[PDB]
Amino acid sequence: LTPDVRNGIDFKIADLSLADFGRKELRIAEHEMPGLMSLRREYAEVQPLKGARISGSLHMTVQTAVLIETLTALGAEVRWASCNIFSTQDHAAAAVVVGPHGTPDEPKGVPVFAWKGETLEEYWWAAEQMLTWPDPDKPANMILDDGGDATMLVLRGMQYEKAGVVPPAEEDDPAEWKVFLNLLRTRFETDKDKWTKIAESVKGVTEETTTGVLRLYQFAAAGDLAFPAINVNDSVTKSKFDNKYGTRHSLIDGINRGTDALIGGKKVLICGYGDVGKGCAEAMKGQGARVSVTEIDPINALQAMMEGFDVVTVEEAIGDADIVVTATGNKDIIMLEHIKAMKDHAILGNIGHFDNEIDMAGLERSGATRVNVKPQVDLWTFGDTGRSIIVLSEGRLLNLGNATGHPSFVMSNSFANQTIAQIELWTKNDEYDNEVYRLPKHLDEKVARIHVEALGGHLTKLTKEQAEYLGVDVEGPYKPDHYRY
Amino acid sequence: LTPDVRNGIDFKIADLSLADFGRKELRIAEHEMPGLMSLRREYAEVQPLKGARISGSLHMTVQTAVLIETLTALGAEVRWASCNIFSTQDHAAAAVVVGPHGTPDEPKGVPVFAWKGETLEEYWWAAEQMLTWPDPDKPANMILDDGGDATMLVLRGMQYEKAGVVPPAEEDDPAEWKVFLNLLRTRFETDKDKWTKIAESVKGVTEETTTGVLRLYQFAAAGDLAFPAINVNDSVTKSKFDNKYGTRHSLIDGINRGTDALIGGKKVLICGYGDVGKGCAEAMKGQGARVSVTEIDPINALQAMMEGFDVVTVEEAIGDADIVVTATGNKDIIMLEHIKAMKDHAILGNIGHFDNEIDMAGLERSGATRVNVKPQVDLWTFGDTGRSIIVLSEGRLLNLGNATGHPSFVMSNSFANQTIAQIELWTKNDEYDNEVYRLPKHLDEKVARIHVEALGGHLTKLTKEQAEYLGVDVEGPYKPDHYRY
Amino acid sequence: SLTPDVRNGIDFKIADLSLADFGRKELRIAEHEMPGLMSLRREYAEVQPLKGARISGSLHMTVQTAVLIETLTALGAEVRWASCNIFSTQDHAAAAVVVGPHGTPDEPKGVPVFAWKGETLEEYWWAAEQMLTWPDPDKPANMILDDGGDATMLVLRGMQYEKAGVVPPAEEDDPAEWKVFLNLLRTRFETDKDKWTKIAESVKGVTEETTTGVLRLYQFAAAGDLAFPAINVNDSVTKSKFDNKYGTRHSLIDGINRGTDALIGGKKVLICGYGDVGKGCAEAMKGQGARVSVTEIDPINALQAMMEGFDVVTVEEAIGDADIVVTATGNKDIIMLEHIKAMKDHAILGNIGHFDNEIDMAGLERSGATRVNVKPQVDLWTFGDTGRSIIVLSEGRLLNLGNATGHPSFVMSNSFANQTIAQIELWTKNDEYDNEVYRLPKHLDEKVARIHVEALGGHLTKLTKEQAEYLGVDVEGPYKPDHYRY
Amino acid sequence: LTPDVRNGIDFKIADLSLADFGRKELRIAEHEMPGLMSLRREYAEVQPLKGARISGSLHMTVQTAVLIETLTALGAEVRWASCNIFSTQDHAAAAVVVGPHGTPDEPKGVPVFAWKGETLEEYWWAAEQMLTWPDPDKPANMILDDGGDATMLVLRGMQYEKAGVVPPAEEDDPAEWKVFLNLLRTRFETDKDKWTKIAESVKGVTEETTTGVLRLYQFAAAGDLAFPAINVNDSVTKSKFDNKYGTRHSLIDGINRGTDALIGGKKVLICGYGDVGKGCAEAMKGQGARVSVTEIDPINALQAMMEGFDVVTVEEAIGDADIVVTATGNKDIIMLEHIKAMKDHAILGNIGHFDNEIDMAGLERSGATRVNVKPQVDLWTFGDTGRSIIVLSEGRLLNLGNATGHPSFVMSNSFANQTIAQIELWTKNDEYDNEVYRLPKHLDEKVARIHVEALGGHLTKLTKEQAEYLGVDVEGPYKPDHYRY
Ligand SMILES: NC(=O)c1ccc[n+]([C@@H]2O[C@H](COP(=O)([O-])OP(=O)(O)OC[C@H]3O[C@@H](n4cnc5c(N)ncnc54)[C@H](O)[C@@H]3O)[C@@H](O)[C@H]2O)c1
Ligand SMILES: NC(=O)c1ccc[n+]([C@@H]2O[C@H](COP(=O)([O-])OP(=O)(O)OC[C@H]3O[C@@H](n4cnc5c(N)ncnc54)[C@H](O)[C@@H]3O)[C@@H](O)[C@H]2O)c1
Repeated sequence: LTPDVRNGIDFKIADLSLADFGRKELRIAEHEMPGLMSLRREYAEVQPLKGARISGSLHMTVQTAVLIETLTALGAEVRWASCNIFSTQDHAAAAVVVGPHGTPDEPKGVPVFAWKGETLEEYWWAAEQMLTWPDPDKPANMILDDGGDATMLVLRGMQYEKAGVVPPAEEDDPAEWKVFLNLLRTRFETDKDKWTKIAESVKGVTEETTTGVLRLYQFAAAGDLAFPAINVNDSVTKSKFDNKYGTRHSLIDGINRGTDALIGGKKVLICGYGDVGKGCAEAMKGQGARVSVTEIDPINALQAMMEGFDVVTVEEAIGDADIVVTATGNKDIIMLEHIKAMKDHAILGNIGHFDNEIDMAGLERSGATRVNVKPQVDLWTFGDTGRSIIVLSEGRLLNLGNATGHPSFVMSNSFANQTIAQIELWTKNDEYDNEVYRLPKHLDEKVARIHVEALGGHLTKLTKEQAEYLGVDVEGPYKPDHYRY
Repeated sequence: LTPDVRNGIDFKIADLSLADFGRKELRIAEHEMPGLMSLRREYAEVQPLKGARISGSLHMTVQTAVLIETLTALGAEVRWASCNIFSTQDHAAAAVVVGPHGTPDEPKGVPVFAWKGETLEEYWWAAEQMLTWPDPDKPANMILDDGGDATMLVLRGMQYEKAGVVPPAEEDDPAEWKVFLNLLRTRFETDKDKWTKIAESVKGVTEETTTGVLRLYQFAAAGDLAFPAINVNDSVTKSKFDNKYGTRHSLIDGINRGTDALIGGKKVLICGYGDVGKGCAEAMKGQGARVSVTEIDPINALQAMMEGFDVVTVEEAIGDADIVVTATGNKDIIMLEHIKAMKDHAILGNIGHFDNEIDMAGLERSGATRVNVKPQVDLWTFGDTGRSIIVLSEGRLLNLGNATGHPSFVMSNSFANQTIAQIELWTKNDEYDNEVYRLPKHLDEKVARIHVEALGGHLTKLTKEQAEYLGVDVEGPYKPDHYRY
Repeated sequence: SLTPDVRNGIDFKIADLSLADFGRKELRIAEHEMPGLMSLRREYAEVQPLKGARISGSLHMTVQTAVLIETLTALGAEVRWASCNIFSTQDHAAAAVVVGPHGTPDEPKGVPVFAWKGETLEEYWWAAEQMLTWPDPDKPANMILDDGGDATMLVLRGMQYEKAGVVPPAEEDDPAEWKVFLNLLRTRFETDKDKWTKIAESVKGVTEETTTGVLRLYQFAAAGDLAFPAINVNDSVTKSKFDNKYGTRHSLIDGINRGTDALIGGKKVLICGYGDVGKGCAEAMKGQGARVSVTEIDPINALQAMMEGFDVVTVEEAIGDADIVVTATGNKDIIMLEHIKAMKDHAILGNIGHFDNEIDMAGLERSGATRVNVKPQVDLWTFGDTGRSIIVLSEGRLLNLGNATGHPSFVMSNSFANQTIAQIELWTKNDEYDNEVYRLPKHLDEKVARIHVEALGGHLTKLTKEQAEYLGVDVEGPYKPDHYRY
Repeated sequence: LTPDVRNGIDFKIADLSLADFGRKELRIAEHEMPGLMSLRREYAEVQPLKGARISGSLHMTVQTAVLIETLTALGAEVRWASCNIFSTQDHAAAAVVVGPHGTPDEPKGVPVFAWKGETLEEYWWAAEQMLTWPDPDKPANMILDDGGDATMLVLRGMQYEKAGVVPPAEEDDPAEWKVFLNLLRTRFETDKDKWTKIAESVKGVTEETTTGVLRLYQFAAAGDLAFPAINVNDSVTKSKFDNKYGTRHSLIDGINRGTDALIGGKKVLICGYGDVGKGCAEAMKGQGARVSVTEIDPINALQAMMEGFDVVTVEEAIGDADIVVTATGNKDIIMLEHIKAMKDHAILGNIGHFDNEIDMAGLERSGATRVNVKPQVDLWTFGDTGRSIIVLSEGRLLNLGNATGHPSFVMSNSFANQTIAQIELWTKNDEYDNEVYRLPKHLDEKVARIHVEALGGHLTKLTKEQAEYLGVDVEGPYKPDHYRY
């Protein structure tokens, strides 16, 4: 694996001739992304990001394209990789590399290292390409991360440099841990302070997802978070909309492309009843399913029951579930003993961030046979029972891998939050300690207001007398810091 | 255009080498179509359809492939074509020509003339193939229709022969009407009684949708119904299930693939509140759209309202609609006036059985400029306003054009009913006069019973005093003839 | 001895006539919510289509019924009225009907009414005979307006025993209402001999409002026993697809909220039956956050319950887990004593069918379980052997009208428009009807539906000349074939 | 007005003979209130509240009665008054004064000063009764508040005492403001530090509603909150269940009792989209209504739109609404002006905490005539238009004025949180300063867990390795502090 170069842009993607079809959907997506457009207009002259060099780990989709060309429209230089092996949309990747005014032959866009259907080896390769800038004296000075793989690579790789050695891996280290480490080990043979120099260059990380943000909270508590981080996941306009309303749209997209299995009349098991779970269950309900949920949190559980859902354990429900979805951000939800209890031709998929919510490592060692139906749809048969399980996306996130992820309108919230967070960490950089921060409420409202307008919502303006009575400014913020919406 | 023959089988399709992919999904499909699988088992011995030569005009999909292969398992010969130029699933076309035990080099299935993306001319050519059996002495003897296109062809065809002329088409007749006429006319040159003979030979037609059944009721009212017809659309297990629940599923699949636009938050306009309209609104609603309905029938109108929908006219509503779907079975729902009024990048599609629900002819002659984004998605632009519209499937049923149609489990009801009507008309032709029939309630109940059973429902059994209180047999039909479900 | 009251020439038996002014206020509000009936008063005001009609009505004595009663009188008809349930009467509504739009309690101008909330079985049948029995033996009732067939049954059985020349004895183990019904007939026979025979001869037609009563008319007609014409009012599309469904969706949870104040959200709800009423039931409970399961004997209804997100289960497997149990079948013997004894502590048990035989009320009353009345129509039963108590609504009689008010005015507007349309048809075109069971014609259902679309603010599209041609329909309707199921 | 006494207990209630009906519904409520019931068992022997003298201002309902008897079962002494003029359940007041073991003759319960249909004069007299403990050396040491009127009475009272003047009222002050001061000024003529000594005696207040809480925030802000407060409202188990799921149940109850107008098919207008408004909107949706929402907060607005609801202004939507419901906790939502614009027989009510969301004061001055239909249902007519409006509960909260408020199972959450806040503020009292606190997550989850098992919900237990993965204890808390559920 070696990068390609064309008119001064280095990259690796499926197919550069997909740019026209890429660019077509870019423009449509832009009508569906008023958050990002409004920010381009608000920030064109200002150039808030001049001097920013952004390293991005984020699903290389159409919506991430519009995100990228917003970031560059505010002065940033970017380099990009997907944060999932299947989530790349090749046509969006190509329009990124070509740019709005370039061609396949003479691309005038940004470096992108991503294509749909990476191996774990090429993924980690593309991840290192995105963090590695041409001139050794101006490395990445900023990170846009989703999952924390960009962040994790930087900080473990500094830890290994500062310790002196990149460690061995045993056996029951995941196949990815090997690959991950393999990358850093070889890197060390030739380069003794690569990551350390990146880590002091980087002003901040902004992190998109619940999981990445969890990893962030564990670096801060170790003492190992080297630069500030905005938790973008926990914008109100991120979680309460993307995680939930995004998934309500995209779960069922993922399952329809995978399987064309009817949803109505079916027993559907959702594991997890957070924002993602709530989105899944709502979607399944709307479609006529008989939805049951799992949960470890008594509160989240009380909500599911108040929404008409049984609250049940995997063990109790698994043998009779027609569709099983894991949505927990946790590992070990569907183990092999579960998969063997499942019914013939039941569907099994994961919509959390990682491929370990489902025992894929166990299923591959089990003596089941895999028959590939088509991209990202696999049919697994146990010979002892005769029963087959349809597995979506090798247990990686079915929505981004079997479909196209959330809709443009949803990501317009998420990526508008992401843009803002980068501006703030870049322009107001000494205003931050080495901690996880969340955006101010005024800015959450800013973003919400763009989409209410875009949708045709008519807001009531508080009178002077009304805002004295509520103790708030007419123009926001409207709620206490602990308001949960 | 001429047939391909390979191993004694004529056919014309996209690509024969897709038979294994088709086969895999067909086999998956059999696990989701207990209705068809169960009639295969019941009637394997009997071979109820021996001597049948069935010409089938029905969307060449995986679910049809399973119907087709149900009929051949019961001893019928078939010749097949799609009832729509975009509806064919080519991997399934391949699967049926190859057969369950053939390969592409040695195919062992049946004649299929169908591919996704036919032209009108090719559509009519394909259809003639399907109705024209190899042996002049052994013409088609059954028609299995969906939309009445095969029925119309035999009957206008015969009509023109008894007339000794095929009418010249008027200079402003629709493109398809000219094609249709030109096909018949070209044939009257070399074969003067082809269609009359076929019509003498055909013992029955089974009709699967509302539009087509209308046309039967029109041939009958004219005295021009030359054979018995079973109205399969209006089996309870068909209309109340396929038309409603099918659409609830396949509509948003159609939209997610064609456009990937967020439904939640959007103003959705659904023209028509028949079963298909009911299904669309249910679908949109569950997904968070703000749904308004149009209707001409105050009964269906009041139902919408009672379901939480504004009942509005296209004129008052079109300006505001983010997504516009026609679901009427009628022509001229959305004229060029209406399209020129839609907001920028609004979406327009038709899920009714033909493409005159939208004014595609007016849109094609308008002067607007077309840009194909990808198959079955076109962005139309008007110079005088600068507004562009996303048109799905060129006004053709969008669930099948832009997606896969209804799921297997749904189609199992419809096709079990079609299978049953085929058997009835074939084995008992004498019991039927030249009229349009519906199947007895007890058969509808049979099909229902199989699917409840498949999903895990537990039916209650009437005691003897109960059954006598209700005036019904414990097993027997359970509801009066006028019962509306 | 129960005897009627007479004030100002108007005989009646009701709770309290001082309730008229209240009743009247609510009736007036109710007219705003019943455009169906209101438009019918307007359209038929000078044609007086019901002059000479003497209508005996057996239908819940509610605010909505009162508006129907006065629609019929606005149109020339005379009436005598009883409720078709011992708990369904709204006493202030009863009051206002006897008083009239312009009467007072001391100077009543209304019509005869025999109904109060909390009747006994014997009072119910007495009230029923009072309603059926017009003042002049030479001017008997000539029309029946029925809900559940009790009037029609009283007459048709009443005549069939006369002829038989005697009224049977009842068995040790006959239902208590049967012994009562029989004792009424047998007692009148000792004095009168052709009372019901002459009445059944006088009646020009019956209009039946509900599913249960229509089964009974099908069962009279099949036996050669239907002796005047019938219109099945239930199977108007505007009736069944609207009242039975959307109506029950309103009034089911009303009944439960009044009866119990139990949170519906998070609870397991067993709905027996998935006809239009079961569908209304499950809809209503689903939207309140309930965990809904359904029982059914019919695979079509059952396949719909499943496609709507509901398990289809037997009472046997379901009963131990359900927090609220609602019967909605039209059938007998749905929740037996073994079933009730299996219910969890303080689960709620309700019937929303037309008769109380859906729940084993006789069985439970002879079980040995102790009864404590909580309040009007909420009773708490205790089994000594398990220590479990169950909350029984309306002593097993329809719970929406027993524990609440029934369906809203807007919903009844549709049903009552249809019945009013039927009465007029059967009265003025009596000639063309045979002694069969009839349904209204589509254009009339459409008429009803249109008033209500109009009232609600909805805009109907009008077919062009080409669309109507293309569909083979007149522009002005009817819009659908005869078998169309909506 | 002077209180009654009987067997040592002073009270002013409607009718003591209602105690039997009172007590039967109490025992049924207890089966619907596992939170309260688990706290009676947990804390029976520990007697945590001994020495607590709790002044209760909260809706005198069946549910509040099971709360009270939990408090007394835990050692507290209490005096009670309702916090709304119509919300008292006369028979719950009775069973409370009688106790489980007394008779109407010899009551063995607690002091209550509450009945349905108090005048403003009577409401305030009763609040003072409730706060004025019989021994001067043992005044109130605890307040349990809903709406902040008890808190207001105590801290304004004291403030006027420290200033030597209860300030003369202005000729057209809100009628309620005049009654407030008349009560103070009159006590002040004879008692110059009644409230000062009461404020110095109260160790803390536990506040139950969003609106009470607001006021608490405006005491702290001014430096005037002279004891610790607990925000009970903002336990997850309170706001996300009571405000939301409570209202979903009770809104429609109050409407059905008051009016028995069909909800399906009607245009409903919900002002405000917080927890209450989401509750209302949810409820009206399920019943079939064509619901529109008003809002000032774009985040809340974007939720309503994602949820199938137009966001609109009163002005735009008022002439067309069938049912208008304000859920804002703000003032001046519906003015006389909007009221005059309402359609004939439109229904109008308020479900926020005070009456002034609707311009009641201006309605009464308008020249509209009031006809009382029955308790809490009034018909108002404008002679100049001839149109009438049904106003519910004189614009006081309609669920508790026209019905019975939230059901037992919902209030089991609120009142378990309340009982816990009372234990904590009382037993661990020194650990608290004169600020507004919120209970710790682990306590919320504790309350949630009781109700989930009561409902038959089966929680999943995290493995050691699962807990370690998430960095949480197997027994919780499971979420960070900013988690919004
Ligand atoms: N695409 C699919 O997967 C699928 C499935 C089933 C049926 N269909 C096709 O769907 C169409 C509708 O079928 P259906 O079973 O719902 O029919 P339907 O007869 O049940 O309802 C169509 C409704 O549209 C209303 N309508 C007619 N003209 C109108 C106008 N100008 N404006 C607004 N409303 C109008 C009618 O009153 C009618 O109720 C038919 O062509 C049918 O063949 C498609
Ligand atoms: N309370 C009301 O306001 C109200 C309103 C309308 C009708 N009703 C009454 O409700 C009843 C139902 O009316 P409907 O129109 O829904 O009837 P329906 O005939 O449309 O449905 C009743 C259902 O009960 C099912 N059933 C029969 N026996 C069964 C059993 N043992 N277990 C489970 N299901 C069984 C049948 O399959 C049927 O579909 C009738 O008695 C009618 O008079 C009451």
